[PDB]
Amino acid sequence: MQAIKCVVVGDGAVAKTCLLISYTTNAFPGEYIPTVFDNYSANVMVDGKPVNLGLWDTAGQEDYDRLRPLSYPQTDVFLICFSLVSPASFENVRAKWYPEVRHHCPNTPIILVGTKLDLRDDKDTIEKLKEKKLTPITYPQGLAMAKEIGAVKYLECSALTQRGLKTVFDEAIRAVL
Amino acid sequence: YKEKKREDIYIRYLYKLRDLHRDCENYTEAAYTLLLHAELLQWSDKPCVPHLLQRDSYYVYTQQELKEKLYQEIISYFDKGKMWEKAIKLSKELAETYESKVFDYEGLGNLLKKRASFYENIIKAMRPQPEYFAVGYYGQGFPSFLRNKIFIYRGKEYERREDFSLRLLTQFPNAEKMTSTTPPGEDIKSSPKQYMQCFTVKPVMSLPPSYKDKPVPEQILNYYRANEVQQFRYSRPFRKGEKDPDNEFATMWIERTTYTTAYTFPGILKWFEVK
Amino acid sequence: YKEKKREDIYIRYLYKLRDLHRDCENYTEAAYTLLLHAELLQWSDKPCVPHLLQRDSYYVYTQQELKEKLYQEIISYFDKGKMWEKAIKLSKELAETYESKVFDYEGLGNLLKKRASFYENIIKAMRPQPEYFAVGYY
Repeated sequence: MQAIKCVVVGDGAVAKTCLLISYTTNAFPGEYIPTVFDNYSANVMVDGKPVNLGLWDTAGQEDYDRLRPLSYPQTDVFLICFSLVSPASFENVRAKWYPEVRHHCPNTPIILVGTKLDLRDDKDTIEKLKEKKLTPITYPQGLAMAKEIGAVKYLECSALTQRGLKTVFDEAIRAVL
Repeated sequence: YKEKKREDIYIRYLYKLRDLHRDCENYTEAAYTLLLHAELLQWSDKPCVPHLLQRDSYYVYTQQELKEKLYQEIISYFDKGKMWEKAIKLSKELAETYESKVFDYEGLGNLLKKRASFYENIIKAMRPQPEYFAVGYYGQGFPSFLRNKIFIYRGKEYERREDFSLRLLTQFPNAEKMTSTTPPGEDIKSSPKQYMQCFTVKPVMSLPPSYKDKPVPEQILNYYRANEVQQFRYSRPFRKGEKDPDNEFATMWIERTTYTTAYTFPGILKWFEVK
Repeated sequence: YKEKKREDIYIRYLYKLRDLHRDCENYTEAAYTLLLHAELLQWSDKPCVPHLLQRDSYYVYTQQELKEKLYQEIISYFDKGKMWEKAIKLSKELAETYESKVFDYEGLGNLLKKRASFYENIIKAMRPQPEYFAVGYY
């Protein structure tokens, strides 16, 4: 047994906390119970030994960048998140989230994560993005940004499907290990 | 056979299962089965029936002595079964039989040595909590006992839902999974082409007997948080009413689905149907 | 005093006898007297009376705990009193109190270690028979 810090940020327009809570609950897709409190945690092994793990559910509102860095120190791994279907999310992460994280924490294994994987290939979502001239940005460019940081990994998933989500957390835990 | 009461072949198949669990190291389950065998015996000296005089070794075996041997083995199991509560339980009447009938005071010493060791184990060590998943069988192509049946599986300590789910899918062909996890399918209540849906359920707390008020330490609690369980509830989210955006609590109405099964986990099967 | 029920001075003289037998090594008799003292107590936690809170050490001593200390001492006596039957007897309810109220599982281990040792003593060793003489005063 042992505990692992795991900070997670990302804008509030993507509902990453839904991802976290669905994972922790081991709930059915689309059947999570939204709690009232943040900063989730669990205790599973990815390999060999069971370990505690704590997910610092952090609100992505930019103002709180005076409080969130106080959470940063001695964090084993951080998880940077976005929406695969929000170009604004990309601009924020490449422009604000990623740079400030690299600044505050220049020494920590990092994994980028996509979101709404189904909606990336959802015809209606992508046609809305085109009619609104937003880009249904695909994997290779997120991969390019991951190479830009050289993040130890990047994965993309969908909440309503949890596809690779369990895996996402598996590499997340093994990042410490 | 229990229905047919031909206890000999009954014991035979019991030992078959004992071999099986030994293969699977279900020391808990193996010990349970062995106990059911031992359950038949009496502390009477007389071996009243050579039926239970099995092929492992066949001679006098005064009945209480055979009971004694069984109890030693079951204790050994539970001890390596990482479940010492039943160990202490059984040890109690084992020592009672010693003092009352055989007076085997050296055996008393060994037995109580073991009991103290187990008490130390309980107070000291920590053990993992095993997840419990419900399995809903649906379709016609299932076996008779499987067709449109619901089961709950005493999962491993830390299997995630889809890990166990996929392992079960390995157990089966036609591994199509449902998405309306809570309600069944009436079509599939009659359709062929076996359907299933699986998910975790909540192990309802036991009643700690005679413990309802004492400031008992954690070990007692955590042990009863896992085992000797029979009730299993499943949370049911639902939007009931008006779904205002800022207030998800405006419509949360939980149709908490609970389950009662025949037997108390853990048991002689790592799974059971809902009763 | 037992007739007069002024239990405090009663306990005081009890301890006098306990000292005396300790001088005479009447571990049997000393333990008996100590037990009569312990007999008064209850397994209730609350020290209901500071009367029994003696001058050996005077503070909280939750009643069951004082009982516990007494029982340990009495067991020690009987063990060196070469009379383990009463030792086992008392050990039984001592372990009962442990499991039921204090859950002091290490104490369970020690206690049952001792109980096993005493059972071995009984089955193994031999002890002399004491003669009994009648005295007729006239």
